Order: sequence, then structure tokens, then C-alpha cells
Amino acid sequence: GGSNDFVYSIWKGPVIRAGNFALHPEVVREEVKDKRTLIGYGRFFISNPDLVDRLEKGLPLNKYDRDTFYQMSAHGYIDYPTYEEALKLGWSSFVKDFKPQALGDTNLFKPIKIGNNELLHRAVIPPLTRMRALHPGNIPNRDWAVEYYTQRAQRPGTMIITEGAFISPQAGGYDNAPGVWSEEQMVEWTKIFNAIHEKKSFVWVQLWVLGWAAFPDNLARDGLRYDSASDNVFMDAEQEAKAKKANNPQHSLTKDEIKQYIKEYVQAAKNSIAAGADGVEIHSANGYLLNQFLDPHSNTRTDEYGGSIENRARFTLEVVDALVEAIGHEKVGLRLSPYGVFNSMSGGAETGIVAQYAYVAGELEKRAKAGKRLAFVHLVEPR
Ligand SMILES: Cc1cc2nc3c(=O)[nH]c(=O)nc-3n(C[C@H](O)[C@H](O)[C@H](O)COP(=O)(O)O)c2cc1C
Repeated sequence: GGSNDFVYSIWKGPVIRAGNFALHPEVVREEVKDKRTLIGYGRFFISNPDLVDRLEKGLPLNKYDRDTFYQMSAHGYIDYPTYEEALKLGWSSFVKDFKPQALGDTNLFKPIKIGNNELLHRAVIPPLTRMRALHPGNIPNRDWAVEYYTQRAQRPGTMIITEGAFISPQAGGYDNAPGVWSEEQMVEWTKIFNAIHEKKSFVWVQLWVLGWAAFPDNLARDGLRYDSASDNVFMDAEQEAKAKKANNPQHSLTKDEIKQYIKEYVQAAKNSIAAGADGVEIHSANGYLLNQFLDPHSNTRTDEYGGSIENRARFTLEVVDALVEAIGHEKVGLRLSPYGVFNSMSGGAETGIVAQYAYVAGELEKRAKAGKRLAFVHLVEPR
């Protein structure tokens, strides 16, 4: 009882759908009929570095392991084999009861242009947190990350959206998540961007700000604030306990701090493109700071950044405008999850959510008509 099709009735640019598309090619085949729709594959791009070639010819794919997702290891990260490599290792099988289809005839493999990049296929690599960044310093993995991103840039002209990169330590909270603010991170990021560029593929950076999803103890350790939209609403009992235990209560953002966050967004974007990135994506989904401001359950502010649909979307659009005026509208994308209830979001329960995100896409399209259209709009499917 939910759909993201309304965005198509409002936003007239490229739309990147993501979620539960790997094991359902009969759905993708219907969804690619729309000429401006791209498909992202999450888990099976971790499980298969050559997933694109397996989607073109209808090859069987490999099983993904749930335990190797957020674990620090080379295992289940860069050890996944190609099709031929999976054949040379014998079998005693791959996936279970599954019927693959060849989408090489569909619209998935006809070229399209997003931003300054010329995609030869419409298979997108969504942002994926692997939790393998070096701590401390939030440095991307020097031993594995380069190889990891290089393996999935196998198909020429493959759009890659990197994992959530903290625009600032203040936007941090995860010790195993890579950053973008410091030069030490920018060296490794430059190496990765080059490694992807040499394979004739493209790389996009997801700008990440945890919000209330951050770990209060990790922030109190570095003398940072545990902040959100409102200070009277919390995630859960654990996040509530960790805040008072570590003597770091949930902080309500003021104007100055918001402007600071925006400045950090701009600096993060310019630093990203200085390292050789194709563009940046604003993560306003999955119950993080921007999404926290968007969602009425998390946003109870009475000031300029809350109280209404126009006010709750002011932050996201502020970041959008800032980045557009910074690096250009062709290097800026947006990530949204209307029906996502992750990190204590409303989702389908709130009857006004569709109106909120319709307002978002509306403002976006209005800016698009003005001559400044974003490269794409990333959507997370209901599940
Ligand atoms: C291990 C893992 C990490 C993820 N990390 C992020 C993330 O950092 N940022 C984001 O926007 N989405 C993230 N996602 C969500 C993906 O963008 C995508 O929606 C998800 O993989 C579901 O796609 P699928 O069911 O087709 O595999 C993550 C998903 C997984 C499984």
C-alpha cells in the first residue's frame, strides 16, 4: 500500500530506484520501460563485482553474507569471485531456487547521461556502508577499499555511489566510517577515485550526517555534540540511555550550527571534486539528520526549520541550493526515502509523508525549470 510513482508526476529528471530489484527482474523489466529510470542493486553488488554482466546475459548470482557487511575484514569484501572465477572454484551451489533473466535487450543497458558522466548502462551502484574505514582518523581502508571499488568498476561506464562519508567530525558518530573533511582522507579518496576513473567508470560521493543515529559515547569521546531536529523526541531506549550515561544529551540544532553544517557540506563537496570525484549525493534518507528534519515525528521545532511541510524541508533544500551554487547542479544528487521507517521514521504511518516528499520534488523541479536541475533523484523503495 505505497509507491514512489508520484515523484514521476512531479520530478521530470533522472530517477534512481533502489531496493529488492535483484531477485525480481520481472519487476525491473516493467520499471525500465520509463526512459528516465535507473536501477540500483545493493546487496548483490557486494556479493557480485560482475553483477552487471550477470544481469545482461541472465547469469546466476552469488549468495551474500549478512555477517560480513559491517565487519572489518578482507573476507566478504574483496574475495568475492567473478563468474569465470566462480567457475574455476568449482560449484555445492550458488543461490537457491532462482530463475535469472537476460535484461541486455531491455532499457537497462542502453546509454544515458547523468550530470557530467556518460553512462553506457543504467545499472547503478548504491551507497553501501562496509564499516572498514581505518580508526582513528576516519581514513578509508588502505589495504582493501581500492581493490574493492576497482572490482565493481569492472563494466565500462559504471555509475558508482560511494558509502556515506562524514562531511565533518560533528557529522560523525561511527568510528569505522570514512570521512571527507581532512586531507589524510582525501589522499586515499583520490587514490580510489583514480582507480575507478582508470576503469572508465564514474564515482559519486554520498555526503553523510548521522544526526541522532550517531553513537553519543563516540561523540562525547571527541568532545562533539549529539544532535537532532528536536530534543524531546529520541530514537529508542538504547539511544536514550547512551545519551544520559555518557553525559551527552540530545541537542537541538540552532541556526548557527545549521549554517555550520551547510558550510561543512560545501567544503565536503569541493574537497570531493578536488580529489577527482564526478559529483556528490546529499543523503537525506534513512532517518539521518536531514531526514530527521523532514520527518514530523522527529521534527517538532516551532521555529523556521519546523512546524510545517515548507519548514521541515528547508534544511534539505538549503543544502541543495548551497551545493548547487558551489560545485554546480550537474554534480549534485539527492537521496530520499519516503516510505522508510529505519532509524525511527514515520513512513506509511504518517498520512502527510507523501505530501512532504511531493513538496520536496516540487521545489526541486521548480529549481530545475529555473535552469538549475539536479543530476538525479535517488529513491528508496518501500519494503
Ligand atoms: C550493508 C548495507 C549498507 C548500506 N549503506 C547505505 C548507506 O550508507 N547510505 C545509503 O543511503 N544507503 C545504504 N544502504 C541501502 C542501499 O542503498 C540499498 O537501498 C539497499 O542495499 C537495498 O537494496 P537491495 O535490496 O536491492 O539490495 C545500505 C544497504 C546495505 C545492505
